[PDB]
Amino acid sequence: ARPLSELVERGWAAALEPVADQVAHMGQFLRAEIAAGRRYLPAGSNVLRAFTFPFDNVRVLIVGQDPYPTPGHAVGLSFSVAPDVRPWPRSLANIFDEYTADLGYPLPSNGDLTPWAQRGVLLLNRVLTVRPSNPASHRGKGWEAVTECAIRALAARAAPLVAILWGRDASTLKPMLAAGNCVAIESPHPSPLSASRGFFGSRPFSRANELLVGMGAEPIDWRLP
Ligand SMILES: O=c1[nH]cc(F)c(=O)[nH]1
Ligand SMILES: [Cl-]
Repeated sequence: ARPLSELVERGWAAALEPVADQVAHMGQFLRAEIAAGRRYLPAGSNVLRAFTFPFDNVRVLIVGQDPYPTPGHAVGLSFSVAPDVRPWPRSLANIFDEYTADLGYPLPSNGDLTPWAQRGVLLLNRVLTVRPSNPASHRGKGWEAVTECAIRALAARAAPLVAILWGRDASTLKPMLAAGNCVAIESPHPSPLSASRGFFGSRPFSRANELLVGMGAEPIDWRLP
């Protein structure tokens, strides 16, 4: 029970100012969900976690759909799990197969993507909560304006940005991001169902670095332990 500035990093609090009202609304929605006896993921204190790393250092945004639907998996950073979670969700296993294929680094030891978030990657979902076992259950309930505002804010900075958009809902952001300082990469989602359609082979990590370097920005260090 805090205002924006307390929920997110200082730069993000400034960026998300237009949606402070909407964030408060979403808190009221989630309260109502609990009152009704429906659950949501991730934990309340993690819902805005992706915005707890500096808005200024963001260079890449990875965007997915909505949080993992299995309790114990979603932690407020898209695609990430806690470092003691295994087996990994299949989407993450597929992401890590593409990581090794693209970059040649060893398979990660765990599924925690916190290093990426600490290095300038925004790990966003288009929708920031979900009911358990019910993927896409909070689509259309008010998060989209919040995540739109985030993206537009990033795209408005006088800095290079690369977006990696995984799946259909993320793909909706592409036109928003398209001024000349912003470059979006789009592919099918890494989940098993969709990955065969073009996630594998997409080389998003090396491509995003080629793009950053070509715009004069530092590349991302993608290495995971
Ligand atoms: O954070 C997420 N986990 C799983 C997904 F499939 C997705 O889109 N985002
Ligand atoms: Cl529920």
